[PDB]
Amino acid sequence: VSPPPPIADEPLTVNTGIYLIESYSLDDCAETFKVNAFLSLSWKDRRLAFDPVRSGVRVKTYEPEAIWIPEIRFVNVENARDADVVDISVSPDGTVQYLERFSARVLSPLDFRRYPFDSQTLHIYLIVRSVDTRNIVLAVDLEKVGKNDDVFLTGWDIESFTAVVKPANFALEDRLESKLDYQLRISRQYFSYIPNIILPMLFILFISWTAFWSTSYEANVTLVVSTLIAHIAFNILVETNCPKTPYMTYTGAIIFMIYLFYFVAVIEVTVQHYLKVESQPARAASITRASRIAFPVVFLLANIILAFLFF
Amino acid sequence: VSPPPPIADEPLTVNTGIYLIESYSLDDCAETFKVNAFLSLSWKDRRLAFDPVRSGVRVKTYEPEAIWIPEIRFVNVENARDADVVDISVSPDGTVQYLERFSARVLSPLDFRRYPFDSQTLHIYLIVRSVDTRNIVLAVDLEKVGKNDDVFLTGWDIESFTAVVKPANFALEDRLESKLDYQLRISRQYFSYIPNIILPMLFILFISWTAFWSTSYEANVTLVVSTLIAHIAFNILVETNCPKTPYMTYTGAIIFMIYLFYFVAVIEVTVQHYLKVESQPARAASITRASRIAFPVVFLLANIILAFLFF
Amino acid sequence: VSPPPPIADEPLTVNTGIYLIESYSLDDCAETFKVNAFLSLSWKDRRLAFDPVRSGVRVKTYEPEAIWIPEIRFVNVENARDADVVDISVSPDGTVQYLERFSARVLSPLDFRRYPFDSQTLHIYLIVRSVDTRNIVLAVDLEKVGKNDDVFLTGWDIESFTAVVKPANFALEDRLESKLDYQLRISRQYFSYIPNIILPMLFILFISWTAFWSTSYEANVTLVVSTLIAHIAFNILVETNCPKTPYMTYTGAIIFMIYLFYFVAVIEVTVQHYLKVESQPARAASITRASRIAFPVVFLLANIILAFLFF
Amino acid sequence: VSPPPPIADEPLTVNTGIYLIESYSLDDCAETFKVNAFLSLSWKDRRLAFDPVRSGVRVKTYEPEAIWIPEIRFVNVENARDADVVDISVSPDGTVQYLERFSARVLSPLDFRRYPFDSQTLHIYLIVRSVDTRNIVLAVDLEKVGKNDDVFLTGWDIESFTAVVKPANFALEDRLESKLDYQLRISRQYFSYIPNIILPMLFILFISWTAFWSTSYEANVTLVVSTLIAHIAFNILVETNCPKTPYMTYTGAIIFMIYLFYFVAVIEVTVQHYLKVESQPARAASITRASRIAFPVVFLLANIILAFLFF
Amino acid sequence: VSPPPPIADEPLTVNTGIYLIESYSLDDCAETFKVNAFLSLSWKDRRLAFDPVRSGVRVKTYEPEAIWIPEIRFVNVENARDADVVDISVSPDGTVQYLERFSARVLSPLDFRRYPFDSQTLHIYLIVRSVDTRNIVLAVDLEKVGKNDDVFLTGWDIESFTAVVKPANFALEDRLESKLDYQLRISRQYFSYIPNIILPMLFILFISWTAFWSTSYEANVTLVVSTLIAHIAFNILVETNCPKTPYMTYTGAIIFMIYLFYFVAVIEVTVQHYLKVESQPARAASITRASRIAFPVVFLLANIILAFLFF
Ligand SMILES: CCC[C@@H](C)C1(CC)C(=O)NC(=S)NC1=O
Ligand SMILES: CCCCCCCCCCCC
Ligand SMILES: [Cl-]
Ligand SMILES: [Cl-]
Ligand SMILES: [Cl-]
Ligand SMILES: [Cl-]
Ligand SMILES: [Cl-]
Repeated sequence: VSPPPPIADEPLTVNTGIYLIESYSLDDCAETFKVNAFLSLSWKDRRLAFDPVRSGVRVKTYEPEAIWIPEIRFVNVENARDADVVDISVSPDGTVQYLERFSARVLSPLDFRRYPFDSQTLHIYLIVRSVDTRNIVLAVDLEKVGKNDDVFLTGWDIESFTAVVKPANFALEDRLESKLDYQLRISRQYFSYIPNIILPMLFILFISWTAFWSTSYEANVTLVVSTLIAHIAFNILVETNCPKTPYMTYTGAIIFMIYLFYFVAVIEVTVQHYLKVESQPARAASITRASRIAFPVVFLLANIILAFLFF
Repeated sequence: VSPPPPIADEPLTVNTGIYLIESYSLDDCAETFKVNAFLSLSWKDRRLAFDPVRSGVRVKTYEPEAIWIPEIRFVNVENARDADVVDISVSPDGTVQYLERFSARVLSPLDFRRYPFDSQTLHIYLIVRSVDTRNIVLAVDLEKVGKNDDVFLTGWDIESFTAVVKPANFALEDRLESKLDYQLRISRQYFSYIPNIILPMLFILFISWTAFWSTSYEANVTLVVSTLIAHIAFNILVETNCPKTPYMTYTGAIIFMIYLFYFVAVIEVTVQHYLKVESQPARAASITRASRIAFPVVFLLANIILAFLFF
Repeated sequence: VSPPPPIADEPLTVNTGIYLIESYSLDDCAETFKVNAFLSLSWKDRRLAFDPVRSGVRVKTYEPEAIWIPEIRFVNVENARDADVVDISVSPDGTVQYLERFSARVLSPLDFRRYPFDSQTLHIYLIVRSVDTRNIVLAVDLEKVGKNDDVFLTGWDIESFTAVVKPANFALEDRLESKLDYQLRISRQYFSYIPNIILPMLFILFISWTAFWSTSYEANVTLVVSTLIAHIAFNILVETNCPKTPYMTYTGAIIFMIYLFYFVAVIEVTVQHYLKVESQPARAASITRASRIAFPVVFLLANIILAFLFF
Repeated sequence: VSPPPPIADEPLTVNTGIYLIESYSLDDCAETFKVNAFLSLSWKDRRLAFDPVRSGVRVKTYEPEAIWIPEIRFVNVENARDADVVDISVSPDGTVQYLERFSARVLSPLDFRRYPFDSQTLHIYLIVRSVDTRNIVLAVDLEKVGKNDDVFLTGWDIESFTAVVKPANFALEDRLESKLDYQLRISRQYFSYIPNIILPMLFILFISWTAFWSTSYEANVTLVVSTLIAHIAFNILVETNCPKTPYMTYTGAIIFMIYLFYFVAVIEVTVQHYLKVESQPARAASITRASRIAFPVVFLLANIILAFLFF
Repeated sequence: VSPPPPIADEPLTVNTGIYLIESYSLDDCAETFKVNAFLSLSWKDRRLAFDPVRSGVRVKTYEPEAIWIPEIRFVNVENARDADVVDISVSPDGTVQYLERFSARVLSPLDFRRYPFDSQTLHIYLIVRSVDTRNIVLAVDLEKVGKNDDVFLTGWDIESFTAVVKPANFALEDRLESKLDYQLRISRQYFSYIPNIILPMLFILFISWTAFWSTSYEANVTLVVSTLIAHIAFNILVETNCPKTPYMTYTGAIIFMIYLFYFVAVIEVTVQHYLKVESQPARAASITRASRIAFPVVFLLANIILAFLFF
């Protein structure tokens, strides 16, 4: 139980691969996702080499304790992987074929700027710290990287499970460290978003705009203010349950603009009344009449500006 | 501790059986359910065979470490099953009778399209990866598949516990994998749904429709808008608190239609007043009178269309 | 480590016992209660017999690994018991005296039909699967059953901790299984219930009835509708946090009836106004005057009907 | 190994103590608190006694496996303590000095009757079950009982960590049990309660009382009812998140009283209008004028009665 | 497995270092943060020293069980560290180079007085208890104290990861303790705070101030009270979810002042009406006109006072 010696002065290349079995619990708030997968490792340890003629066997099976296995760890895991060795197979030349089944809650940041049209790239970082005896470098076996066809994330389109084939080798505390990036690309499945979140919220803003075809200040205060309460209550109903993102989101910008529209509508309603009370019903009625077109138009344009601005 | 050798080139047939002891924690949000059950495994290892005359014993009991046991794993489990071996029995011919008790949170998707009248089929996938020495294939022992009569899920009718007898054998990473599906069929209990969710939500809506027997715009704005707030508060009140399904549900469609009805009712109330203010009380009163029948009728039909459309 | 042999063809009687140390985490939603307790087990393994003269000890203490212990398991536990062996003592005859401190989240259904006046019987099921060598049957040593006086459940009166002395012996997967029932009887502590839940909700409904001493439709719409919003907001404030029980509860029936009363009150208010607007202030005022008595009376009787109906 | 033998017929006295290192996660709802602390155990085992002259060492260090250690357990812990042995030191006379570092979630009831001015006594119960060979009794070593100066609980003043020096020795299942009570006294930091909870809630109440300087029934219904909604919404905003305490709290009594005041205020507003409509504006105006003083006075007195009643 | 002996009467110096790999789950409510990092320990054990000539090896690798490793523990961790030894290397002189990978939820208080402009210093306390044989003192190896560049906390600026080089040596339960302070500095990066929390909350407040350009008491009651409900509902929407901080926060002071402004605005509205009803429309209109400037000015100044007062 010591690393295999180098033929020359070459480092030990370990052939990695992750095959996704199950993907679940994608926590948008915590920026985590639980994955249940296979981990395939391969390296050549000539100390384990055998003659298939003399041995009379094609490949020999070993116990993890019996042979030297590289210390492969994950970088962005919450709690260390629940490892279960499935099989260890040494071919006659000494090439070890290691396979384990694991499950891990992965920490991977998410960008909600383009939400709910957002797409995400989920990372799984593999790492190996080079020993005293020799240096270890990770490699990707593209045949052993993939995902089950049943692999799902509710509300997401699982685009691809790939791996940046070139490791990021670097020095950490006077030792070499070889890091591999495994990427899971997903795009949001948002059709229910329009009837469930946008349209209802829109009718609410629209009900406020009916105050442009009314002269009763009592009815108009009730119109714009009550729809504001209705809007806040509606947003309480839908609400994401995630702490505010430090950055400004697309949906967040629209919501901000909606609060601004309720404020401006109150200004109009207030002005309309003050002009009417200050015996200027020419200006009072003209503003109201303008707003009837101004509010829907400006809203429509301001959303076009934002949509363009974010996408 | 190596697989039993084949008589000829035949694969190892492992006879399974899952007997449900307890079923609990069905998370509609997470699409999981925890299950407490028995796992019965059986295979013939002639290396372990004996003469009952010479041995003087009926059946010999072994420790898991002592004999070769196939690596049976579950496909759709969150964290690897809490396994406890109950008994291992080897009959004189070498037939191993393995039984373990386990508990695992099983990831199984749910279809809420027909909610709350929905029925679900819960999957438990058994799998075995074929070794170098020989190929392993799973089989179902229908005598050892069942469930306790005490097995319950609050709010569900546990219909059946059945098993797809024919395994799905396939190749994965150059090795054969035999997969079995165990189905748990459940149907929802929607007794309380009508008085707890549907009826109060309908009363709130009907309160809005009373604005068709009134000419006071102040009282009418108050009627349709306040019921809208009441409706949103009532929906906050029900609190399913499951993130919106990406897809459109039956209940979700009705709710959408309800938001639309509140909007249209505001249009009517607004129009009624504008016609009355624009000295056309013939059209004003006629629309209000029409709506008195139009709103209940269109609602009734639109729900019939949906009910039919979803069921 | 094999069962003790029978003198004649008698089964092994494992005398049991459960002594509650702590009881906590009663989750009404999950139908679970966490219990921290002692487990007392006794059987005769004559293979362990000794002469105290030759031994020099009147009783010998053993490690769990050293001797044969029955495989006792709990039926309705979420995750396998957190077992800690306190003591194993053998008397000269070979009578084993086992004691273990365990803690487990027990799954036991709850009947909320009579809530908040409901009483519950929480179950803890002990089981043992009979082996090939000999059959095992469980018994209750009534002296080693009981509960600490400090044992509490906030908001419940812990009535008793008793055992169904006669085990339920049955056949499961061709083997005998002996099951014991441990019952924990509890009754709820309502009383905060009247000032915290009923009266404030009851006041809100009476505030709606003040619309029977008013003729202003604007003030009456505001009265009955605003109290409806107040009622929903109040129920959001109290709310149980449990998903709807599939069955109709007593409290749930009252709440349903309250929603119905808000609807009927809106009908009255609407009718009163329509009669007054259709120049029939004789009928308008008579209905309002009737309601003044009708609403409180019908409510009082309808609650009496329900109280009687549920209890 | 086996307990030390008694010199005469005396029981083994175990001197126990621990200094709180960290205290965190005080869950008011669950009546639990996580504590991270030291556990110091001491007893004399003359079998381990040595001559410091012959040995040439002052104190010998042992491994837990090597010597006999008493089975000390905690009575009120959720899941069994996370024990880590720091040091075992045996003095020449045979006095063992055991010290472990542990962390455990402790179940200890809380009395919210005087909330938010409440003070609490948190219990940690130590226990030891006496063996067959000899009886074990617990003692407190006051030098080894303490709490870190850094030990904090957010929103609590950590007063004293003391221990009831005299154990509660009792018989349980025919064996002696010695129990020590360690108490953690804390007082609540209620400063932010006045500006955050009591004053905004009261401003809301007073806004309702402005209806005593108004004659408009429409404006008065709006005043008292809308402030009621505002009050419920405000209470939803502040809300503790803890299930209802079965008993009546001080804050709970005030809140009850507030709901009663909103009801009575609606009675006044209703009466005032009915008298005014019944052409009796002498009585109408007199009641309103009375209330202007009656409501603030009765409130002030009723709170004095309660404050006195609870404290 | 006993501490190395001192050359003279010197204590054993253990050179420490913590390298942050991942930082996640910063719970503002619980005052915790999970950290995934490296722990580098170094000391000289001359009992392990060797001749590189005779041995033919530069550095020898040992198993944790084989050699003596100091009992290093963390002070402020929730649950015992998830330790995994990466490498143990002994140089010819006997200098041990220990490296492990750990993950732990660290309890570290937070000061929200200056929230959301607040900055925090996160502590990680290393400790070692001095043994009987010799005294142990901790040291910082500044070369082995860093953080990964990828290390992130969403909504925070990870400024630095430093260590107080001089340990805090003290006596605890008659033994010497050496404690090291590793402090992580983070400044809250909450850009989105103004458009997401402040701006909408202010629009809501200003809507109330429009009641200064109106004489309709019905419309004015509706203005100030409804905006107050809107404000509470808005605050329910943006709710932090953390229990009230015992102390007064900056944001909390502003919110308090906002509740006070809604109260004063109701006083004005009430007074304005009473003066108008008591035939004094000179004073009524003058106060309303004053308020138009008084309310915005006093608000602006009062916020300047607070901003200055807190920062
Ligand atoms: C004319 C008073 C209407 C009133 C009940 C009003 C709207 C101003 C409403 O409709 N809803 C709510 S939640 N608050 C209010 O004050
Ligand atoms: C008219 C004001 C409506 C108030 C709605 C409040 C909803 C709060 C829900 C909070 C759930 C925890
Ligand atoms: Cl890991
Ligand atoms: Cl599994
Ligand atoms: Cl169990
Ligand atoms: Cl314990
Ligand atoms: Cl630690």
